[PDB]
Amino acid sequence: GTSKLKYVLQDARFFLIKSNNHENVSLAKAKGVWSTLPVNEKKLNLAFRSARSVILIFSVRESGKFQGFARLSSESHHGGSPIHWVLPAGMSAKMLGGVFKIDWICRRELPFTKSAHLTNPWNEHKPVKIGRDGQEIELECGTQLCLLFPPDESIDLYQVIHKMR
Ligand SMILES: CNC(=O)c1n[nH]c2c1CCC2
Repeated sequence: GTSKLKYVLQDARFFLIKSNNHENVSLAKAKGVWSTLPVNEKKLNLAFRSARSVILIFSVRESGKFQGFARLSSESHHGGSPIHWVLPAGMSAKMLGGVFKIDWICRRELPFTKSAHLTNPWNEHKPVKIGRDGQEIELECGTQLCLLFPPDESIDLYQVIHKMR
């Protein structure tokens, strides 16, 4: 069904995450974590305090697809176990901010060809696939995008619902 999913997404905020590579999304899927540049870390922390759910929707650059979506379960925090992210030519690990804990809602991919009817008002009504890392996606667009993903029957949203407060 889709009823618990719709409940989790009700009044949520949504952010597009553009990963440079598949490895970092693989790490995020395995460890339930994400880290971003301080400019986006501050925005995500503000949103986490401000909304019942904050959803990250992931896309690996040049893949032509989204790789899934997840809900923040914490603000960013430092001092945890290190994560060996793959970072660009000349960027150090301390350039990233703290670590956000995330609960995956869907680990399956969605090709951009299937979201071509969805535009994001907060990015000039461009197709939702278009945007910089951290671009916020307006509520209706983000909800419809998340509902397009194939169902992930490995997921149980019961425990996610209990975290909402
Ligand atoms: C896991 N997080 C990342 O891979 C990331 N987030 N922001 C930026 C990067 C690399 C380049 C800038």
